[PDB]
Amino acid sequence: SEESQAFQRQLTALIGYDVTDVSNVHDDELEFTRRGLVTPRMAEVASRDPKLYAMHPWVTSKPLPEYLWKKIANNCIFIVIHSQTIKVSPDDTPGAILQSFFTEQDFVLRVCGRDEYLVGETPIKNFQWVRHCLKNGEEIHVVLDTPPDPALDEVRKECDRKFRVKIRGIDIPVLLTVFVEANIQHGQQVLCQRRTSPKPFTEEVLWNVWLEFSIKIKDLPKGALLNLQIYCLLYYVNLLLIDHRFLLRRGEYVLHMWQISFNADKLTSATNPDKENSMSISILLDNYCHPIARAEMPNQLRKQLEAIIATDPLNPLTAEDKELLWHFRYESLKHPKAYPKLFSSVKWGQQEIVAKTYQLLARREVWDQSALDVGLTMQLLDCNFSDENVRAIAVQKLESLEDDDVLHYLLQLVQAVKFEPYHDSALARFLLKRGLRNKRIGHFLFWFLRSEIAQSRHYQQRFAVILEAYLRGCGTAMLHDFTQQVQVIEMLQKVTLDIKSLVISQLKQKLENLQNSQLPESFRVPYDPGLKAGALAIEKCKVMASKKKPLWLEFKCADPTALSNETIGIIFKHGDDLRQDMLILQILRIMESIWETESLDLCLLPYGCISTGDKIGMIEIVKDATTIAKIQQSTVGNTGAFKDEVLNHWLKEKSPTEEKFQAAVERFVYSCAGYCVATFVLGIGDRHNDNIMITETGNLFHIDFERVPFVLTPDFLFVMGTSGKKTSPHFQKFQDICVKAYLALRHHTNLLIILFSMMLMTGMPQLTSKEDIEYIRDALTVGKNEEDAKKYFLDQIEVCRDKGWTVQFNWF
Ligand SMILES: O=C1NC(=O)/C(=C/c2ccc3c(c2)OC(F)(F)O3)S1
Repeated sequence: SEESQAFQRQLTALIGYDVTDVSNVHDDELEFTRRGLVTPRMAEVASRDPKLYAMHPWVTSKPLPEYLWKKIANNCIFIVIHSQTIKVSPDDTPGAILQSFFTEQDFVLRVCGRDEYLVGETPIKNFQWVRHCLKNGEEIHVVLDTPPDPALDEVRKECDRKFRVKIRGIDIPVLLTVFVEANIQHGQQVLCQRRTSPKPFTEEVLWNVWLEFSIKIKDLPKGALLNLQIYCLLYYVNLLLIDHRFLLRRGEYVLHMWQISFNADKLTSATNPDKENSMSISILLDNYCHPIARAEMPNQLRKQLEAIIATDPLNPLTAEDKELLWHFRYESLKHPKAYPKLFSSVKWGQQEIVAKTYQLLARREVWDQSALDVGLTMQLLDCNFSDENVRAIAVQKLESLEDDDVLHYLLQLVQAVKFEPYHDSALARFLLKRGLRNKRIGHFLFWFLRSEIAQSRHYQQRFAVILEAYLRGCGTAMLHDFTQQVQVIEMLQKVTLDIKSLVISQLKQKLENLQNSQLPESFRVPYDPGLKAGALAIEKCKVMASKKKPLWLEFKCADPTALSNETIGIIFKHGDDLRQDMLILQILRIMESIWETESLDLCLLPYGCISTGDKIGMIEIVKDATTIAKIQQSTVGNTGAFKDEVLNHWLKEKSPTEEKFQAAVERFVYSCAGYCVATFVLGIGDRHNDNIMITETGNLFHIDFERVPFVLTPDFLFVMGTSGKKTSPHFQKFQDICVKAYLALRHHTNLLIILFSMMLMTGMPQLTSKEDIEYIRDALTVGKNEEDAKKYFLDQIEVCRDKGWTVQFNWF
């Protein structure tokens, strides 16, 4: 169409990148992938009931946790249907709740303020909103609303020769000894390895040398990088030996490399988009090779095996371990927790060994019959595995996750796509399907993919191709929403940057001029999709106090049925890599969920945090909170240290009645406990102060994501009810929690270890493929007993009490 490229313009703008360019590719994997993604899309758009879709019910299946049952150990729940109030049972479908208020079905129980319909054949107690209400001890509130017109959700239609490589040379516009080290990799595991003679290092360098590897053209497994690096390690680049059609790479190539400043960036098929000042490498791949496509173990070794298949995912495998693990393939193949180690003990450098492997996978029943382990399913999707079949079973076990869990793991999964050898993968296609199936999962997919496309040259093209596929299947409604969301931010970030260049005088001046006619009618809060936003309470927008000059904006709720005058806060900031916070906040919701399995609870406060571009993004404003210092600053501050009894007064003072003060201290121990266990494990316990806040309601929470395990300042202890070497009745509950929460995590050592490791490889700069990760093994005290550890954390608890303020004063 001569108007079709206008839609594409719509996409391009939503995406933030152009999946139509081609000045930075050397094949058609991206295109072929766009072409290939159409089937997965249709297969989903089509297989999706327009009814429940357009309404996106949000339910769970996990058993209702104790703490929330206790708050209703009387089997009774009232649902105020807009003001005739009803009382339902923890087992009544939205219909039963419709039976009452009514005694034609063109009505649906929507929620006041948000976009959260309590529709669908689901048990009342199985609605996230309902449980949220139970959590916040609030009261449910619906509204006789007419079910949404899905029409708006219509998707606009449409040889045995040894491998050799020729290294011509490297060119750079503007820059000693330097060599090129080609490496035939697979699973981030080097195989062969050939180099070059250390010639001079200048703007141009010709070697014209063929590099004859040992691996035979056959031995080459699909998904084996041709890693080219330059040493004097300054620049690197990769090439997929076998391309997306199983064919083998053959030809002349001129690759533009990435410069170094371990991590997931070093894995990419993408070349540098900046051919203006980036290093170049010339290589030649000329050829005419063409593509392709019992008994009983003893009794002492089996023990050796079970021992191995029982250690953490970190524990390295000795050459001995491996040879053993593979010789007993069919036994190791019985224990699922053995897959990772087992498939990491395969020699992909041998068509024959690999051959067996594949024929070994067809014999997997115990696996596809065993209980789904996310921590184990995740280990199979990391950097250590580059084989389609290996990774596919893992993706097959994920296909079982209900939405609630596909959201609890979305970010980490979307980040895992950086470990996929090719753009079209079961994982991407999996993300794609669940995106289109549920609008909630789709909304976050959108922003998770966008954050990367906006700052990852390394992974933007591939991500830009997975989003496009999504933006063309979600419906016309959403596409409008995303357009409105993207506008607001692109604008608001401009304001943010300006006000940083230097205030409150030109602040509202610029703000006010913004609402004028730019700021849309009502936009969706990117971190909480079920909340619209209108004009800004300009008279409330400011600029926080700090070297960083974040923007404290507050909007009004564009909703009438909303039973409150409450505002929608939003903190925009430039200067921090909010992509490390998102990941850390994600891990937090995971522990905030693990604990639930054991009905435990720590009242964590993971606020919304959505990256948006380079060193910038949005943050959620947590109502009625204050930074730990601002409290100990009104009284002291400046050059003065702190006050022991300041914080405790801040609670009783900042809380009416006595029925509110103790609560404010009750929910203060759990929260204190929660962030101590959490940060301790996450290895980020040594935090200053302005980086730690608490609510007038008692909930404390960290922010901005000679030593100590964590911050439990005497104040916290004070509030608990202890001056020092003692033990208040609450300090006990504190411990009665911590250990019960800390040991509840050890129950997932493997999971926390696989996420931690993945977080570092795709969230931080360069990553210590060794240490930095082993830190979590230590913290969780892997291997020891349900006691040595319990004491371990306690000794930690001590050091924090033993040091009073040793660092709080230092932090300079
Ligand atoms: O400059 C900053 N960099 C960050 O990462 C910040 C985090 C933060 C998150 C939630 C909050 C908050 C602050 O104060 C609040 F009460 F608004 O609730 S502030």
